[PDB]
Amino acid sequence: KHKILHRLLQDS
Amino acid sequence: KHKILHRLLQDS
Amino acid sequence: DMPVERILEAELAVEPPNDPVTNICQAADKQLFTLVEWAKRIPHFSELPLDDQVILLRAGWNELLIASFSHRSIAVKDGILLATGLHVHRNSAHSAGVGAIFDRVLTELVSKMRDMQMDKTELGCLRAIVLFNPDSKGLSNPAEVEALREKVYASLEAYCKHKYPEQPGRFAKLLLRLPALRSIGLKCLEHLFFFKLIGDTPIDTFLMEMLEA
Amino acid sequence: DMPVERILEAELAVEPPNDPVTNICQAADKQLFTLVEWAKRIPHFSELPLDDQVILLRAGWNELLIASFSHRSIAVKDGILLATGLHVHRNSAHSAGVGAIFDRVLTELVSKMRDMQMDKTELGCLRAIVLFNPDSKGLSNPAEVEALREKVYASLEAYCKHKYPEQPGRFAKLLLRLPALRSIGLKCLEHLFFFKLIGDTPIDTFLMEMLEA
Ligand SMILES: O=C(O)/C=C/c1ccc(O)c(-c2cccc(Cc3ccccc3)c2)c1
Ligand SMILES: O=C(O)/C=C/c1ccc(O)c(-c2cccc(Cc3ccccc3)c2)c1
Repeated sequence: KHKILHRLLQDS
Repeated sequence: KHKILHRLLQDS
Repeated sequence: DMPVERILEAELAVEPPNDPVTNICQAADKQLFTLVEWAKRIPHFSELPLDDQVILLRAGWNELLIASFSHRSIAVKDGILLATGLHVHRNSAHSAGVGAIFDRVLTELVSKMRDMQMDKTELGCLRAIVLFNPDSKGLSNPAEVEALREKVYASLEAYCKHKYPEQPGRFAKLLLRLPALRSIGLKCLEHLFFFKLIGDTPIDTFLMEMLEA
Repeated sequence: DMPVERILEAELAVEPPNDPVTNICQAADKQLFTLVEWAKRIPHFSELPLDDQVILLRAGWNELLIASFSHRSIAVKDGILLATGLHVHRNSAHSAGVGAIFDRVLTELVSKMRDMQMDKTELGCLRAIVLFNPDSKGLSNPAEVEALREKVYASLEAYCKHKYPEQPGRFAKLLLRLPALRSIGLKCLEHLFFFKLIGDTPIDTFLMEMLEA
């Protein structure tokens, strides 16, 4: 949800 | 039909 | 020993209304007969037990034919040349309901073959690797088939290094098209069952035998 | 440059009721989070555009996870070790309705990995090759992804020749497991949709996101 893949790749 | 593959491999 | 000269000879030895679906089924059946003559010319294949030859051809005929018409279409401009002589272009393929799989074939196989200038020796070796599939179920001796495959890509690597010494990754690049051929073959087989199941498209004897257990 | 040392570090960095179906879905979702941490550790992946990273992970996550649990199960006796810690053996898998795909995984992947003693460096390089899939649709620059793949199997071949100098065909043998991984991944994905479609098996967020467009 909410582009969990996108947000996991962004966060360091 | 009649194992056309079999018969094609047998015949030379 | 697995000489590339004989594998090329095998490829060279099998070299010869406008509805794409009907032509696809006609071409597949037509080339199944040619596929048997090709396999017999691959070194050591005819030496395998007869039941294993059947297993290998029943397991790889689809990919083997797909590799053939893909390489055959490298000269066609955004199109596929079927064994019946019909050139199917993007507009015709899309209008026949097979636009998606058509696009995959061109982008993942035909164009890739053309860009790297895959020659008939490399094509024959790839098809021989597919033919000698040790994963085929029922093989009386899968290790024997694996040994033949190993000899094939051993001779292929030597060929690439001698013919293309400045392309160190060419051998791996050739092998890395087999995954695409595998998934494309599975999707093509689905369409063949679409054509058969609907009963609207004629299915000839040899192709009918391959599509049935 | 693509050092195998970092790829191994990536593999090492992501190293940690009894119903097989529910565990499969739980394991897949659990390892999707770990897969992101793994990909970030593969050299140059994070340098790709964010949208391309998504494309590559959405296109290869299934095969990437399958390769992982297959290699993880080389020590298991005729069984698969899922990320949830559950060991699924042949009897349990067959009784869960997934006997066929279970058999393929063991014969075409696990057993093959064990017989050749595929190490974690070779596994990480194969998964990196899968990750850098130039056939993925939508890539803003497929050539760039292809260059990274080429660097991966360039470093892998050098590793195999240094580590296993007497196994000349080892490099090709590794690549020739990717076709099986491709077809196995497609069948596994079908079962995941069987589980989801029936609505009987719980599907968590991350896995749910991957299974939807
Ligand atoms: O010509 C030959 O020698 C052999 C041909 C052949 C063999 C096997 C096949 O599965 C198929 C096959 C089936 C389904 C879909 C496709 C794609 C397509 C091809 C052409 C136009 C549009 C789409 C190919 C074709
Ligand atoms: O454990 C992990 O880390 C990941 C696991 C995982 C990931 C993706 C998958 O598609 C699947 C997946 C699905 C359908 C069928 C199978 C075969 C099977 C596996 C076990 C027992 C019986 C059959 C695997 C599993």
